[PDB]
Amino acid sequence: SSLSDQLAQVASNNATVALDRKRRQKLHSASLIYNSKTAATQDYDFIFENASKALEELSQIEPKFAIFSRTLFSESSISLDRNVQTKEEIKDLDNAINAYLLLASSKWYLAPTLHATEWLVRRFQIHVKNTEMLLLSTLNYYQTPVFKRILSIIKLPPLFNCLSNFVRSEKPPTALTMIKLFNDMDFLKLYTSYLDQCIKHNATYTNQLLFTTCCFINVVAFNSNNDEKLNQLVPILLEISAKLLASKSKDCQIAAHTILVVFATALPLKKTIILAAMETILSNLDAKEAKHSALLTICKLFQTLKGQGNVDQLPSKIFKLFDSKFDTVSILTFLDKEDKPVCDKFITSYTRSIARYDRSKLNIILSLLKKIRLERYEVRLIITDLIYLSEILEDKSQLVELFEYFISINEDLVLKCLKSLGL
Amino acid sequence: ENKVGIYKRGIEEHLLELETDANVEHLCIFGDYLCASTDDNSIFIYKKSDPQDKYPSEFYTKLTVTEIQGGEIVSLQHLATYLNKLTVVTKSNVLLFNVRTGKLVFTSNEFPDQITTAEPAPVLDIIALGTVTGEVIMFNMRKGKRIRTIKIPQSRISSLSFRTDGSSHLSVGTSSGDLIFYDLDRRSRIHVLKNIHRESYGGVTQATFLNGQPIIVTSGGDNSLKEYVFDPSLSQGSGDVVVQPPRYLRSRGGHSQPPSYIAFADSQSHFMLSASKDRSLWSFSLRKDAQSQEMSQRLHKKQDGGRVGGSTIKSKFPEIVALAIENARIGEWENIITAHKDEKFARTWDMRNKRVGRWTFDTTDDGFVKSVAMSQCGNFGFIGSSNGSITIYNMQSGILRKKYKLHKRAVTGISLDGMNRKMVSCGLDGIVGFYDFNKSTLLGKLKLDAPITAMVYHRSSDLFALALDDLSIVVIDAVTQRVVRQLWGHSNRITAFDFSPEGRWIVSASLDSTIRTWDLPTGGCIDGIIVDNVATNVKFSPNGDLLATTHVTGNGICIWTNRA
Amino acid sequence: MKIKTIKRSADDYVPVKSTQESQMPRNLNPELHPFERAREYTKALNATK
Amino acid sequence: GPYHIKYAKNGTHLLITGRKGHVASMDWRKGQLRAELFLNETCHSATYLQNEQYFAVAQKKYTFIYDHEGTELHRLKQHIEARHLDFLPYHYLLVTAGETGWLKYHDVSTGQLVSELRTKAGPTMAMAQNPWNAVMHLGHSNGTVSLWSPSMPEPLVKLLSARGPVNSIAIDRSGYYMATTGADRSMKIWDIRNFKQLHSVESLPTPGTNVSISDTGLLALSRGPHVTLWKDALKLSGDSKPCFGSMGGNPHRNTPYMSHLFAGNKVENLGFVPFEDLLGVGHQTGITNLIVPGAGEANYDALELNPFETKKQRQEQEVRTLLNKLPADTITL
Amino acid sequence: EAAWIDSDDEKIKVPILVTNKTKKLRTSYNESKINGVHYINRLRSQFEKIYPRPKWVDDESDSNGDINALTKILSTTYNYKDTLSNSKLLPPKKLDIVRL
Amino acid sequence: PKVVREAKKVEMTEARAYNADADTAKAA
RNA sequence: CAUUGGUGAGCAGCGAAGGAUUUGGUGGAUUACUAGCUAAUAGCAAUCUAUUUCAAAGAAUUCAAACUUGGGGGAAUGCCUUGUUGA
Repeated sequence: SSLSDQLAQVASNNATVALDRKRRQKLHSASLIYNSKTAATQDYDFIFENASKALEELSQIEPKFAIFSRTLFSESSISLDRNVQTKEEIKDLDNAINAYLLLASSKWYLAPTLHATEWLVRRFQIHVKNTEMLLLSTLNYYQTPVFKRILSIIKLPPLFNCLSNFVRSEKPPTALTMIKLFNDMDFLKLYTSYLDQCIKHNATYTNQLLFTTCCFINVVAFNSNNDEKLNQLVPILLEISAKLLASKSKDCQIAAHTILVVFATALPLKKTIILAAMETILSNLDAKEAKHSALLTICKLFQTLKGQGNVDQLPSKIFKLFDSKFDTVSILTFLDKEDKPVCDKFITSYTRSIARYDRSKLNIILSLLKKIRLERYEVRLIITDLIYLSEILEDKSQLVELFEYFISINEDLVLKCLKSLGL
Repeated sequence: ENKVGIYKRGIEEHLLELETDANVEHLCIFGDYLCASTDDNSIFIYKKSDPQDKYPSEFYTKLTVTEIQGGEIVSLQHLATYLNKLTVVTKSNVLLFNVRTGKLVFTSNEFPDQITTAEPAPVLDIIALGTVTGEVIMFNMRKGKRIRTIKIPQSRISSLSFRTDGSSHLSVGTSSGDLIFYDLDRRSRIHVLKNIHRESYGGVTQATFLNGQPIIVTSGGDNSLKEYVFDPSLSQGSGDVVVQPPRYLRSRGGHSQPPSYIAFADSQSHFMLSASKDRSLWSFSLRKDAQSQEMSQRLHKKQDGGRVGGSTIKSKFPEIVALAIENARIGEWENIITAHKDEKFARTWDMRNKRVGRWTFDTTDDGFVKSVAMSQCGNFGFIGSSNGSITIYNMQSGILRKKYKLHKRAVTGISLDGMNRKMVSCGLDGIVGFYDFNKSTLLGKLKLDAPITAMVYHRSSDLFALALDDLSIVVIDAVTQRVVRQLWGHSNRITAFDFSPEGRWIVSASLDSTIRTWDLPTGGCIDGIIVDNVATNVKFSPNGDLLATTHVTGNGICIWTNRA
Repeated sequence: MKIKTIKRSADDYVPVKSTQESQMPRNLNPELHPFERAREYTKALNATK
Repeated sequence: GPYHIKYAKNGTHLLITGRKGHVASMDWRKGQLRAELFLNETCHSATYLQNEQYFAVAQKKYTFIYDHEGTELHRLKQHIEARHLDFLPYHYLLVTAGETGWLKYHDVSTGQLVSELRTKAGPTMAMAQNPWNAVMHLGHSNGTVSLWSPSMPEPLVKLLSARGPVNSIAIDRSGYYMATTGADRSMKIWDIRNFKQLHSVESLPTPGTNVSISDTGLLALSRGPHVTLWKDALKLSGDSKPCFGSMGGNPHRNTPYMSHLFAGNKVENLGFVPFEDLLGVGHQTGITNLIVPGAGEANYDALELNPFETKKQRQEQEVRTLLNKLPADTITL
Repeated sequence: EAAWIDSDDEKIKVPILVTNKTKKLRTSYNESKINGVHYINRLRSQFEKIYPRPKWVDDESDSNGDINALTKILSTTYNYKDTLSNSKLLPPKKLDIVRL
Repeated sequence: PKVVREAKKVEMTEARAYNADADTAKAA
């Protein structure tokens, strides 16, 4: 290409080395707390003094910073120059800094974290050498003056072009612009990689998890038009939902329930896909609040399924696991709740599964039908399954009670099913 | 068929005839050995004579695979770091043959599917096996155990390739037109290129990553070869997780279906136009086979103001059954007029921009355009419909001027003199009609016996020729206005014919699979070729040198030269 | 193979504070400082003028 | 066209010239472009004369002197048809040797042609300055190298190096060893104090097109697309003679210390960077910095030449060197 | 461990210094012929020098409801929004209409 | 501004491959 | 009364799951298609080095050389040419 273009790549390669006193003044003048004048005045002993003090405070608050006190906050780390070490030691230094940013992501409303990361910024040059993890870690704080300072310092990557508009201004970046930033696709690949690493290191928290599920919901809402853009949004968001559900924290499980319910009401998904999601939900469902949320989302998925074989029986292992996680008293309390969220298709599949598999809880079936107003095709299918079960299994007084209840309410439909099969 | 030729720079430097009659099916070279498997499961191994020599020459041995050892041979591979081993993969299992001694060494556990492809992986001992369901088996050979199993559902796998750039990707090209890229470390599918080649012409028949480049060359059966790149990632730290999808890079192509109408597009014999039944008009090059664009069917924005009414699903035009081109006004307005199958109008095309023009030319009596012609000066286009009418449109502004109602059957030929003086038409009522054109009168009306199916006008001698339906070519002088020659001898329908560039021969290809060269002065047939396949177009060069013909099957254009 | 090239720390040759002055390294080597007598003759002549 | 590399004396700027008109003066390390000129006349060479700030390029007929921004300052009516430029940096003298068989020294601070010297032997085929001595070794088409000085209108000393034309010469920094390759596929290592040739490699399997010697005694030779480097070749001991192979691993032979080749190219010139350990090779397509470990010397001197240099430091030293320049009649052997 | 053994492969003995590839393959400056097993071991290491060894063979081997069901289903299918319902329902906000 | 997706010129670097004509060897 | 002047509000007409203008990038062509590297009658292309050497051949204008200068005057000191003294 052109000589200015090749020289531009050469400059961005040697972007951080201080080949002269003017570049040194500029590079050492960019800072998180101190302004230009004092940041160009002071020195590494000053910055490291404040760093060691603030890290003592941070280790007292949360005890995991002792390892960075061993490696990233030592006097040999005063002495070592990042731009001279080989690529292997560069890679290990980057692993150390990425692990620190994952830990101190959740503590950024704190002058200790501000001072410790001041030392990282003005010794190891994270703010130009690896800004991706810096922005992703401190992305949920997006109104705050800490994010304003981070923006005014960072040279922005390719993917953060909206923030390249908002850099060094007065107003914060707005929620619609964060919706743009997430609405790109390669950004979502990057961010789901970041969250998978975050879950595997087991340091998530409620504010960040709220923020990321809100951005995901708004991405699905913005792409509600394009069936094609939704269909290529499917694997990313449902993979992060799978990992978020495989997590151990009830917070991650509720956030995955939120992503699942909004994406399955925005896209009419396959029956096997819905049943597999239900299986993972129930297979890791542990806590009580997550149990409530999981029942709500299972009802919503089974409802938003609309198609052929809509209301068929739950299969063997899925029904077994579902009863083991939600025995009958829980679902009966959910049904005599007074909010009354619509769940008729899930209930009908539940009763058909009980009729084929368990063949014991028919009084429970009667209580379900007494508490729920089913639709006509669901009543017809339940009646047909009960006719088959009466003709195969030995006749029982609970089955007589069920048919007496039908003849009390909606006898002519029973006459129609008997006319289809029988006398 | 039965032999293996060893070429260098196009020239057959050695021949290797096998000692059977069964056709050769597969072929794998490695080392000093050449392994050629004919179709009845017997592999012929040939050896280099001297270990300095360049190609295998001598018979060495004849291995065989009976039914109790394997099915029909699917592929012949060689893996690296295998001394004298030939991996023969059949429809049921994978075999290793020692080729020097000639002794089998291993037989894998039989796969419960049918194997269609094999491919040696760039790691040791590993071969990938594509089946007829959606399965790619990563199979080891040191142990003989299926390392991995990757499922494509509802497809047949047709071509496998690995990546050797520094990223661990795989490319699975299916027999439906699709090409799917996997990352083997994360067990992911990076992407899927949909419908790159036609499903109806095999799908993807070969896909190859070049050796160390992020460039995949994929060739189909629809007369096309493409190659795509993997642009590097847009992230800094992540890298291999945010993979850009593969974008397009170079490609060559031709016609998929056989060609319908050809035409020499200038007097240098540089360019051919070729319109074909896959509805595509190409501009092939007779000098350099990388100068040959496809002419673009991308419409122009109207000069009235309304909106052009069509489908919002873009499509190609109907197939082309007539073409006229005139280079007198090129680069100023349109100079091609094309007549499409079962439409009521013609299109203008522009050979400068290789695009459509902005005018379409109607017939105005509910008739299909049956024939077209252009003036020599490049100003006028004559459209002869299928109800007799001749409409005369100006080509700069594409505006209607005249209409000549002499025929009442269709008009199967129009032409204008080089002086814009006289104008001939010929039509299915067996009628030739000689009009004036500077006046607007009728000069004469000749009636022949049969209907008339084609007319060719040689302007330098003012002789035109009419292909009739009593199977003859009637040569008529246009000035003195009578038949001068009547060439007899074809035994079936006359498909196509054309004049010599000086007016001395008529070359006529006909549906009895023949091509006859008649001489106009002495009147007799001076040459006759019999072809294996019926010839549907014949065109002399505007220069003297080339003949171009095209047949019923075959997606190309046969070029012949002049011993004369 | 023991590859080792010339690596310089900008921390050593360009100081961190703006106010501090720069290290001026010196390397006495007569090949590196060529014109002894000519340079001293011109300094003596400029001193007399 | 095929480019041509010059580095500054600090080793902090790079001046490239292409055979068509492309002349670029760039910072090479922070990736700046100081001045780019699309001269259309075929340009032959160029030197940064005293700073990054002024450079002289040789053009189709006349040498031109440009500012730090491409502002053309002078054209030299007296420097007709030059192919070789140089700059004696303590003496402030631009030396131009041409196709006219003449050799001209032009004092660039005053503006004055110090000397015109008539080389008899016709168009000059190579040129290199002895830095420690500041005496110009030209290399003629006869095979003779000639040591020249701007006071004597006669060559100080003529040495018959090779049979047929001299192709390229290069003198060590310490002023003791000259390497000269000639188009009879030959390469001589000469000693300059007392003028006794040390050892003479006789059949290079292509003529040598360029030679250069580093600040560590590394000797780099380019004979086509190939670049080769011998370490400790410039000694006086008869087993230090450069070879291409150790027959049976004979430990006396001097096999090459480093090798590279530019597969489709043909290298125009080459030059080690002053204070890093690299050589810049300027070839038909562009510019490439080869990483050669022991090549450059590590610990410089700030009173002489700074890689790290403020503008204020720069201009103060420019005045100091103007004040302490040496007269051109103090150039002896 | 392996599953087959080749007696002539252990029998064979090959030169090295007759080609430049195998001249790369040698070890000492006095060896000039090497038998088959040491030959194939050196070739195997040289293949490793050309193509480095990847994780997907180094670590992975394919050998109560689980939590990998959603990932397995997503890995199997390629079209998520189902079309083979044919529900006798009508899809909202996206009309399937043709002109006649 | 949305993310600038823009393709840059590709350049075939050199390759390294294998040689089955060393992989095959003759008898004693 | 006109505007062959601008800015807007509506029709008639054209009219298949939209339409119009501007714009960044990359690919193919712009001359008429015989494959890459090198030390080259071959070799390499996963390498040229623990054959990379020896033998042979190879030395005019006894230095002819700016064919290369904006116009006029000059040229102390330089440089060129010619003669002279002294070694």
